[PDB]
Amino acid sequence: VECPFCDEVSKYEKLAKIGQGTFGEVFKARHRKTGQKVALKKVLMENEKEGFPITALREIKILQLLKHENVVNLIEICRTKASCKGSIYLVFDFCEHDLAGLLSNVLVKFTLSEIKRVMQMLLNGLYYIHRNKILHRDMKAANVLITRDGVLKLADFGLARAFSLAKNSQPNRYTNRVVTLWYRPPELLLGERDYGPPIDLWGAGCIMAEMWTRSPIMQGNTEQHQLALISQLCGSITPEVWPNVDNYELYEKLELVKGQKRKVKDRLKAYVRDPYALDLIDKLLVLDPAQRIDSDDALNHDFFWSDPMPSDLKGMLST
Amino acid sequence: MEPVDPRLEPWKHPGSQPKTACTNCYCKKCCFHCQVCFITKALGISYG
Amino acid sequence: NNNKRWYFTREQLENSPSRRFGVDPDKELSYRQQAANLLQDMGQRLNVSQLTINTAIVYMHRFYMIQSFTQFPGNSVAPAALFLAAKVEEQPKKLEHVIKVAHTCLHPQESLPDTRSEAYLQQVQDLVILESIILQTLGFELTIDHPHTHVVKCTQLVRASKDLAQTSYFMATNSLHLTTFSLQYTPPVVACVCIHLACKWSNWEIPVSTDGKHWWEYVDATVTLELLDELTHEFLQILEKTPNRLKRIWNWRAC
Amino acid sequence: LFAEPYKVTSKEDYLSSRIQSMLGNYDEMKD
RNA sequence: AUCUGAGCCUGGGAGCU
Ligand SMILES: [Zn+2]
Ligand SMILES: [Zn+2]
Repeated sequence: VECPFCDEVSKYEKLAKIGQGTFGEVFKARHRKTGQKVALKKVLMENEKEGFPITALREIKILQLLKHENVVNLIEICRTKASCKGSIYLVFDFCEHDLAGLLSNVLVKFTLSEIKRVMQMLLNGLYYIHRNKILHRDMKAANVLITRDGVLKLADFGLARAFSLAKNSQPNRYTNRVVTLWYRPPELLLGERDYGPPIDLWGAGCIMAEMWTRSPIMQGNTEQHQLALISQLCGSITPEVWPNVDNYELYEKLELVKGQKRKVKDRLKAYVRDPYALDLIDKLLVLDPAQRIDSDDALNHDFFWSDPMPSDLKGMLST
Repeated sequence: MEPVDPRLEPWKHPGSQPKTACTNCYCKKCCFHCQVCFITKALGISYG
Repeated sequence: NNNKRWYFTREQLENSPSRRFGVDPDKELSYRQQAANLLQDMGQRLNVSQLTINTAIVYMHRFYMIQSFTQFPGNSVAPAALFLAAKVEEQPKKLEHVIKVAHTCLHPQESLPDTRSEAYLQQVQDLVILESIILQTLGFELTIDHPHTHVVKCTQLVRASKDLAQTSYFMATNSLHLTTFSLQYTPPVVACVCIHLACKWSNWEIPVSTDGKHWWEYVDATVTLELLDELTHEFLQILEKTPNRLKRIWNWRAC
Repeated sequence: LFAEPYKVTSKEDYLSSRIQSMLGNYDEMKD
């Protein structure tokens, strides 16, 4: 059964499990002959209801398209010999660290300059994938990798897809129930299906806050609980602060706390301290997606062009 | 047969089903009804 | 030389996987044309985009540069390729629906098998297998560029009439169905060949731009009129074998 | 910025002539 | 008289090695 363009994954030796992905198990492995490290992401063809998952087809398409210094790199796609069935493995370039691990490790200390550099690389990645008409739809600390050389990589595009600026006419009806609840923006929780790049930058704000809090800032347990936490921290969701939010079928059917004033800076002051940092976080966690800052504006924000300028990570990583 | 604006995203492209059902007549009108008719009727290619 | 992977020379096309098993060139090209026609039919019954059909056809053409028709019949591979393209091109169709349409197309006499019968679940297993084999044979290279994109863009640029745009697009589809240009020349080159042929047929002539350059110069920098006419000759040569019923049905009946 | 295409009254190109004598006058297939 | 596939077309099948 000829198959010249799909090597067997046997060429790599699995070393350890490293978490559960959007649709599979992930293993660290090294090439048996060269020692090149890779990450094997196993396509879990459990959902045999529709054959090969469209989610994986999208991921493969997108990662064949996106090539950027801050986007994870797909090397190849491998198979297993029919033993008692076959499986497909996505082979990625390996990254030593993930942001969540670094933030949980107490010996790792970030300088303000290094946080600036992390957020700069992050927003470069988001800028690149957005300008290539791709939504990530799964921004979270655990999906932000950092290599040994301190180069940030956006990862886990299993939930990503292409989007349209279409067309002053029939609006899109994208998949609503996306993004991990803690990093999910308000519009998705209110049932928005014609959303866009702004949802990823909401996650960037949440991630930027974690750079100082070392812990997710809104750890809700339900979609309603999460909405309540968002109202508590960012202020109440009202037409006054979010024009046309009335039009959401569920805006009143869900009942959102109305008294809460905005307390983002008030509550984060003690952790962030830096004024510019607080301002950028404030612009990233805006409720109305139409007013939320975009990658380019974020990258021109004074946070990235005031002293101390961003610096390389290599220093902080060795601890 | 009918052009489609390539700038449309894949999920936006219109469906290929012709407005009228394919017949078995081989007249001029019927030989250019759609791609299937043209390939089978006008060019004589069939799989069955 | 990674571009030239899915683009071949006449020496490479002559030594096809089907040639290895004793299959006449004309017979392989026939199997290809039939697979394309079947893909178009199924696609029109499913009501998928033309983009999906074109992608499925390119999949088929590339699939049979590695595998042989001896081992994989075109009438079995085609529904798998279309089912895959529907996903790739963001218009997925239920596996049940595809197997139903395929049965309707290939067995109009038989009744649509019951969704519970062992034979239906066997058809499902076969389809999903073929999908996995198509994916692995192609190396999961699923992003396909088609001549239609450049044909339409060019007809817009030169301010062509509705009839000339329709004809150019139609010839692009015919190029995918009837020839192996997708394995020989890049989509822009095929787009130029298609527009040129539609012009020669319609007697439309596209003039030079306000800046003095021929229209094909705005589509691909390698398209010379010499090679353009050469590949139009190759197209028409691939068309000479067509049972040219047209020369015969040309002047007879209406509705 | 691009003059609309213009017919060629009585085309003589060997390629065009062969295609047309093959197919059958583009003006006819409009029906 | 029944099966088979194959090649030929022709206002399209119950026509021919
Ligand atoms: Zn038709
Ligand atoms: Zn008719």
